Amino acid sequence: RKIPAGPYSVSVEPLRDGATNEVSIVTPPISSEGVQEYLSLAPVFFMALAIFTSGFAIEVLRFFPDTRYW
Amino acid sequence: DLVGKLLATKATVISTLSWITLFLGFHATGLYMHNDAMAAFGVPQKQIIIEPVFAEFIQQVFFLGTPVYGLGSAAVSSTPTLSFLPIISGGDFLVHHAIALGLHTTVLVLIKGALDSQGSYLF
Amino acid sequence: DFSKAAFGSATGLVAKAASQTTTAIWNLHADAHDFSNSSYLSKQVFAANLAHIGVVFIWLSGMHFHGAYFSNYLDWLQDPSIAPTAQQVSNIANQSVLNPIRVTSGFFNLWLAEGITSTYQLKVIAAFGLIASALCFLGSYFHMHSSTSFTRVLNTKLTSLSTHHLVGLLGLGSLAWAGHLIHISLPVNILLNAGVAVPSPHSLLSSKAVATIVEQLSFSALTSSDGYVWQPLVYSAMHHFALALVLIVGSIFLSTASNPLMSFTVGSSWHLVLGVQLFVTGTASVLYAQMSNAYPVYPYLLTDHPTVVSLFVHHMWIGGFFLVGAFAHLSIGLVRDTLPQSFSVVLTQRDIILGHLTWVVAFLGVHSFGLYVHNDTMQALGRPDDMFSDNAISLLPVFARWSTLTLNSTGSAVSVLGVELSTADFMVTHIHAFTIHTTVLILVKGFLYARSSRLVNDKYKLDFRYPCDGPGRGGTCQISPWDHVFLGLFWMYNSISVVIFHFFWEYQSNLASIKASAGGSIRALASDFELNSINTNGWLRNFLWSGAAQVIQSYGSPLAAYGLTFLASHFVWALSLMFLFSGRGYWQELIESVLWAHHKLYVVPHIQPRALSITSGRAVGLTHYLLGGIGTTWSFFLARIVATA
Amino acid sequence: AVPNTPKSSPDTLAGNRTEASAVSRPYDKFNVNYPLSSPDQARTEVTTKEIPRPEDLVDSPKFPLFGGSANGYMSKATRERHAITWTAKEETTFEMPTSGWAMMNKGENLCYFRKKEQCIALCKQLRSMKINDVKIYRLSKDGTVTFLHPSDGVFPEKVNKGRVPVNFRPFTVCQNAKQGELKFTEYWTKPYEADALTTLFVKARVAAYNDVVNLFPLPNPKLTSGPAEPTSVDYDALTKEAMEGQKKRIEAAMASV
Amino acid sequence: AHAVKIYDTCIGCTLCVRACPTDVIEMVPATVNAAKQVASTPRVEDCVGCKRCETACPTDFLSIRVYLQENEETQYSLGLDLADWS
Amino acid sequence: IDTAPVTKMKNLKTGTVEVDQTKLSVKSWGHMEPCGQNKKFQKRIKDEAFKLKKRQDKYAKGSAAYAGVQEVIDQAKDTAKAYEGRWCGKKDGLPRVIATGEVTRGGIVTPALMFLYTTGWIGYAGRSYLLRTKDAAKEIKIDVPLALTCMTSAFAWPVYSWQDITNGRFVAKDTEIRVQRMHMA
Ligand code: CLA
Ligand code: CLA
Ligand code: CLA
Ligand code: CLA
Ligand code: CLA
Ligand SMILES: CC1=C(C/C=C(\C)CCC[C@H](C)CCC[C@H](C)CCCC(C)C)C(=O)c2ccccc2C1=O
Ligand code: SF4
Ligand code: SF4
Repeated sequence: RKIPAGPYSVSVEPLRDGATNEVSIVTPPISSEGVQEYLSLAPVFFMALAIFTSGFAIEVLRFFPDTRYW
Repeated sequence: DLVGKLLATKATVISTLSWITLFLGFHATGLYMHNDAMAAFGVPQKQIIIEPVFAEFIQQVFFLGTPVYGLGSAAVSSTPTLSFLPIISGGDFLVHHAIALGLHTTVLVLIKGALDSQGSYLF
Repeated sequence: DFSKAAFGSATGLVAKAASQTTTAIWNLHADAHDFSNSSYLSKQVFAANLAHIGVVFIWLSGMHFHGAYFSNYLDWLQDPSIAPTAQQVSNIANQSVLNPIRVTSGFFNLWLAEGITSTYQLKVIAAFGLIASALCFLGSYFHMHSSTSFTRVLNTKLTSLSTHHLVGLLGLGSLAWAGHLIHISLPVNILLNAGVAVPSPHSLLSSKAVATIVEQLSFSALTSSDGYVWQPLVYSAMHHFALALVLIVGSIFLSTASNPLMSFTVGSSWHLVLGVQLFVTGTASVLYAQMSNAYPVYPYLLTDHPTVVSLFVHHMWIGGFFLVGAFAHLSIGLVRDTLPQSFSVVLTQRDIILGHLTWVVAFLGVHSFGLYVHNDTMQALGRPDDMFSDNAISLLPVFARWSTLTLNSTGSAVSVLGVELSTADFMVTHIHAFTIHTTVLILVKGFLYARSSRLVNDKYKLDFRYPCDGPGRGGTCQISPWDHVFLGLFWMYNSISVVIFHFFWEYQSNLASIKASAGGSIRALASDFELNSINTNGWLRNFLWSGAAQVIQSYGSPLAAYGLTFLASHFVWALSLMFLFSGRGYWQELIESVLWAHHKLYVVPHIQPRALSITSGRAVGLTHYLLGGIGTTWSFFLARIVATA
Repeated sequence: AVPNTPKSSPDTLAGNRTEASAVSRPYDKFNVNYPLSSPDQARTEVTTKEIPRPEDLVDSPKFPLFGGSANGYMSKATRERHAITWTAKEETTFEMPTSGWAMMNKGENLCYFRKKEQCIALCKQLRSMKINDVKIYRLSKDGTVTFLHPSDGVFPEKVNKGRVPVNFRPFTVCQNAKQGELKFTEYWTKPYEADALTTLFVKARVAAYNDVVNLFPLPNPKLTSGPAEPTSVDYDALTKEAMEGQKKRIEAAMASV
Repeated sequence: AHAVKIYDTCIGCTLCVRACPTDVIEMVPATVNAAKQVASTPRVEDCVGCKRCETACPTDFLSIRVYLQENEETQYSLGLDLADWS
Repeated sequence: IDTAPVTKMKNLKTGTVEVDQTKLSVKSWGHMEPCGQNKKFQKRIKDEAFKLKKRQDKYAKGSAAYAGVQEVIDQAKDTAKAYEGRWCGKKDGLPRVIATGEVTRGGIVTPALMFLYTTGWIGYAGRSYLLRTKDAAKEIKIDVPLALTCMTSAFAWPVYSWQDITNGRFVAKDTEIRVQRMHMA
């Protein structure tokens, strides 16, 4: 990598000979284990927990408006 | 001595005062915000009005000479004496909880500073 | 691989025991976009810009979607006088009172200026905005992960970048907008104002429509084309055509062979370009805020007073924020450059420039606020003839009341814009000048005393954002350029708050005055602003306390949301006071006691609880202060201008 | 020039800066060996001939390529100056501690500053650029030159012989005596200045106070002019039994350790 | 003059010496730590009080302690640049 | 010219303080009555219904906005019917919360128990996760299976917590934790 390219690059080395019929997939090389690990992050996990709790409260308020059963 | 015992368990004092202040502030602020939302949304009935039944009980049983609330006692004094004691209602509960929050937070800061004058792990 | 590196910052945070603290989390957030100097810095910057463009496209698509589905845009087209609402509110909790929310963003007037008459067009624009956002995200990905380094765009390819922006982006966009106006925005507004139905916009591009129905090229068309809602669009089209022509011609008639960034590193070059760009964008926002009510350009815009007020205030706030950020990034670029010898004249006149600005700020402050306090004192003492007013010592702004010049075939803007100014305008304008000067003083001081100062002589070794140098030399808190931006943000808040207060009171005063009736033609003073905006008490009574009735009596009405946001803004502003007045050490000791309480119950969190760092505490306090003040003004202005207009 | 700088000499504008600092700030004094730590530490002496006061140097060859700035010291308003004398290997650019940029000479270089902090910052910058022999001097009002920074010739980062420890306290930071323990002494408000012997003595004294089972009553003084009160307690027997108790307690305590 | 003290816990890092912007701390030989060197402060009169030396001390708590003395401020301790008291 | 309403005290010189046992109940208090027959509460309900109907009248019959306001009106009617069993003063009409401890309509004991159980569940789940994940890595990186295991296993917090408290596995000995002794106690 003599050409200065950023880390985690899906770019082929720009120092190539005559036109190459090569396969260079421009899509992130993500991993299922990596994706699951990322969605288990404290920010992600706790924001998902907060969203779930908020939505559960929303549905309880919708189907049981006010505190009618106090 | 007394002060040495207070200093040795200063962590307990500060932590419990912090819990008291957190509870009082959370609940007073939350009830006030709930009442704000209910009054704003045109539904003043759905406010959380916790009747100050303990202070009303004290007032009726010990101070008042006529049945004003009727809880604890309902006797009327034959020869009452006069004063300017206010008659409490629902809002006074929240206001007294705000007062308790303020007093406890002030005591928390003062006690925490005085007891950490002997040193914290940052100093 | 890439997914593994997505949480790479968190993995590095947990890898070392030194980064297993909450302070590490706050640093991870604070250093999020602080792209460190590296071979891929320019790639990172450009990709971040493209991602932000995609985010803005998402926002535009959402706004058009709300206009299409959750707005009374068609009813507003049939009757512009109705309240523009574009945000339905579902019946959850008890919020049903505010179900139609009067949107004051001016999207209805904008869309009418764009020739949009059907909600299907808004749906199409929302879909294409989502498509454009997807394309921008794809491009940002590509540039970050597979593209050129972009390191030559600010130093080597700056001529190409500037020329492309001058000709292609700016000129061709203005020309294309002029074409859009002339072809579908003028004819649609003609057929709407005349009430003769509007065909499909593409049918206007037929060469058989009004384009060739009549070849007359002046104000004469079918029946009587006397619509004055339509003429601003004609002027806008002419302006865009002329601007495109002059941009294209001057771009090839300009040198552009002078890049002042040869002597700056790539990171410092990026920061300086960002600073100058922020300055330009902020002054453009302020100029647009002034011109929105200075000149009518959108159909039925001046009639919708809440929209005018919201546009003015929002763009003033954005301009102030960007003007502060301009100096912020100038300071960042100066302090983070290895050899920033370019600013040698100003770093060697450090004390001269700073002290002259200090005298200017002192003079302006004492004079302006002394005029105000003198009026307060004289009115309190019952001496109205000793005040500074029209019926007293008159501070008439003479320099305002003259624009006469040789005509040479001109008109309209050859005067004071048909408005007379008085003592109150003079005093409030000097208050504005003083507050602007003080904000500039703080920002310029932060820039100049960024690498070294008489107090601390190695401030360049301390980088841009540091809490202090220590309690020595009497105390050196808040010496950093970051802290100077931190104080300049407060002073920008003060300046813009006074500016928007002046605008809002003048606007309400003019609305009341034009509500004379028709017969009432001696407005005397009246002009509640002109008669009362001469005292601090006058403001406190006739503007704040007087207009607060709308926002505090909004409970049970659709403006109850404004009332609640008023309260929440006060709450956040006092919480800011909490963060700003206090210090890190106390909270650290309190957290020590709380953490002992945790350890006593075998809880023991390993991400050690640390209170916010000094700079983090200042930043949180400033964020809450700006949020609370701006939200209070937002709720107050919107409730006052919607209830009363 | 009279508008550029005041017409009067720096000494005239100073007035009685001395004989008032000795009165306004009697605490502000240097120890007998200011740049050094021990009296028998060579104490190299330099004079105005070696490092002259800046007002006596105009266009000196040893000055760096500096264009002047508003951030320098206050001529005619301050009389104290700090000078740096460093020798270069090549002519390169450096940041002045008062902002701005100067270019070093090929050989000897000489700069003047007001505060020693500026000189130390410049020394740090130069040593970061691989420069030795950075000598920092101080110029007084009367022209006496004091040699500083590598005072004993060796930079303080490197340990050198003949350097007596100064302000070294032979215990941990929190082993200092408490202010209440040092009350009514000269070290009441400054317990960090107390001796190790004094700190240990007061820390033992507070423990001694908290043992009232064996603490001595310390009989009342005889202040009244009348005859001694007969009382009902013999102080001699109490003193003897307290001597016995002290002896036995010390024996037991030393047996414990 | 802000008094600066050195304690037994010093381990001869020399970081406090390198962090001082006024050359207050100084490395003396000693026989208390493995480094056989201990910081000393023979030029406290130059101490501004910035506590950079305390920021660079790696021990559990500060083997070098800067005690600010606001009642004994000096032009060297106050960092005066435009006023001379000598 | 008059002062604040003067209240009348009990000149209780009898030497005894009598607390009426029959007055220790909400139904026996003369300042709060059930909302069903509270005239002020009924007036509040009528005003709310009238305002809702006025808001509804703005939108034409059969529109979506009309249906939304109609659902709001139905919700208000059902809420009023439910609140008729509450206790609301005698001059305010706003339903009150009785925090004495009596299990009544609008009381506090059942909500207190529900909240305390839920938040003891939350705290015990967090504490169990921290005890079974003694690692900052697993704190920043949530072990989702183990986290949810602890969350769903904390349902038995009230009894497990007390068993740990009485068996010494809940609290920590003061000599084994970081306690503040910088004063050299
Ligand atoms: C409006 C301004 C404001 C507010 C809200 C606070 C709040 C607080 N201060 Mg404080 N402070 C302020 C201004 C303010 N301060 C100023 C100006 C100063 C002077 C510098 C100080 C100086 C100061 C000191 C010195 C100390 C405090 C302490 C405290 C805490 C006391 C505990 C408490 O009441 O918790 C209640 C918390 C709140 C009311 C914050 C709002 C929380 C939410 C928004 C309200 C509740 C909503 C709802 C119930 C939550 C929903 C849950 C779920 C549905 C999601 C609390 C966080 C003490 C402390 O930290 O002890 C613990 C303490 O030692 N403060
Ligand atoms: C937080 C950022 C922010 C947000 C949320 C908004 C939000 C809004 N802006 Mg806005 N604005 C901002 C920052 C922001 N602005 C800044 C920084 C500027 C200064 C450049 C402007 C300038 C601006 C203008 C000029 C206009 C808006 C308008 C609007 C509204 C309609 C949005 C829309 O789709 O119109 C899209 C915007 C347009 C169609 C106008 C484009 C005008 C061009 C881009 C001006 C280019 C100036 C540039 C310096 C030219 C160089 C000159 C040089 C060659 C000499 C909306 C309320 C419009 C409005 O009020 O409508 C009701 C409107 O006319 N804004
Ligand atoms: C074109 C606009 C622009 C851009 C691209 C940047 C870019 C940058 N700025 Mg910058 N800045 C700008 C405008 C801009 N700024 C303006 C206008 C100001 C003045 C207000 C500043 C003031 C500023 C300071 C003081 C600092 C930066 C820094 C930085 C760098 C790191 C930013 C970071 O990590 O933030 C990460 C992102 C965040 C922290 C966002 C958090 C949210 C913010 C704090 C509050 C938002 C509240 C929100 C609006 C309200 C919520 C809704 C409400 C209803 C609840 C980066 C180069 C920092 C640096 O070190 O630069 C090298 C730094 O110290 N900037
Ligand atoms: C700073 C703003 C300001 C200004 C401009 C004024 C102005 C005035 N006040 Mg006033 N006042 C102020 C603030 C201010 N006030 C405040 C804050 C208070 C509250 C304490 C008051 C309380 C107050 C009272 C109680 C009274 C006034 C009165 C007056 C009037 C007479 C004052 C007088 O004798 O002048 C004295 C002026 C001078 C001595 C000259 C100073 C200015 C010179 C010209 C500067 C020249 C600089 C020069 C150009 C430098 C270059 C030189 C070089 C070229 C060689 C005058 C209109 C009196 C009144 O009723 O009159 C209407 C009166 O009774 N004031
Ligand atoms: C495992 C989580 C956990 C547990 C068991 C406790 C337990 C306790 N905390 Mg506490 N706390 C926590 C998290 C936790 N805290 C967090 C995340 C914060 C930062 C906001 C605090 C901040 C805090 C303060 C400031 C104080 C306490 C206090 C207390 C004690 C009294 C109870 C109380 O006031 O709670 C009230 C709790 C809060 C105000 C903050 C709760 C924030 C969330 C809801 C807790 C997080 C739960 C966790 C993420 C669950 C994840 C499970 C999953 C991983 C499986 C008690 C020992 C008080 C004390 O010392 O009294 C003796 C006190 O003053 N805590
Ligand atoms: C309070 C305070 C802290 C303590 C602040 C801490 C420890 C930050 C942690 C606060 C948590 C993250 C609050 C989380 C958000 C709140 C629960 C409120 C938002 C959500 C509600 C609206 C529901 C400092 O560290 C500090 C530092 C320097 C100057 C001033 C201060 C300061 O004032
Ligand atoms: S108060 Fe805080 S910011 Fe100021 S010098 Fe001390 S530590 Fe630094
Ligand atoms: S940094 Fe601390 S431990 Fe290291 S030499 Fe200096 S005083 Fe001693």
